Amino acid sequence: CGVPAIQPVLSGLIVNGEEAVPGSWPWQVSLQDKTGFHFCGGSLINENWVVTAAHCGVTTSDVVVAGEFDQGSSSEKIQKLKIAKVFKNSKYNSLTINNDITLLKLSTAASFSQTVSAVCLPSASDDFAAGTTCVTTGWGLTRYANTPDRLQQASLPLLSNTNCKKYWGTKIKDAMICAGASGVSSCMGDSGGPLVCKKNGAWTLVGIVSWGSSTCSTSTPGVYARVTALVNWVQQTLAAN
Amino acid sequence: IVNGEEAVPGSWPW
Repeated sequence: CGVPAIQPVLSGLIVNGEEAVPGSWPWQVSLQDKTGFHFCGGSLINENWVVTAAHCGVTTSDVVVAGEFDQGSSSEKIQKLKIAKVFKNSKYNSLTINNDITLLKLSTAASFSQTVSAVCLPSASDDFAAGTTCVTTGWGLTRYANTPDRLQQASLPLLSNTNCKKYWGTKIKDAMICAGASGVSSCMGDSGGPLVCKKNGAWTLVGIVSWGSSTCSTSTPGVYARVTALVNWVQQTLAAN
Repeated sequence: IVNGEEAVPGSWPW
């Protein structure tokens, strides 16, 4: 988990981001409705499960697209995987967006390869410190059809919750982690996607793109669901199903 | 406030 067979080039080659090297963020998936409209992103955590944001409203009528979707060679190696069951975290708060996570169990396992693999999940006790340079990816809006522009990537730092509250105040809950405000930003269409940070060489899901500036301002930090706070629920769900 | 510092939706789900 957390190790692309095809290494990302972090300098690059989301607002103010860059195109990823094709196939370099394996776990990144596109959630699309039947008509084929990409509406949120997600991350493969193993061959049978995808983790995304609860506010995205995914249902079994939606499909998970894994692979080199729209990214550099575009329409390339891809797998459209239907969804068998949706597991929304019962602690989801539709008003504050707290505990923004949902698990998707596929009906058909994804076929792993050079271009499709899993992101690593952190342990609940893991410490991802303020200041750490992490990466966020997605096909989301590049300015507040959006056929996705080509998969983008952006390097950005984690913020401490107190530093995040200087911008966002009380909207910031324990289960949220902010990142950015550094010249780049996640944006609409990127929700459910990953915020990854390298721990001992493995890219680990520290956050799930959740919400932020309506404007996707590059000087306001984005808010992500804090996976460390939600991972125990993830483990229980997987063990139960 | 005063200028364009008043976005209404200042925040939104991404």
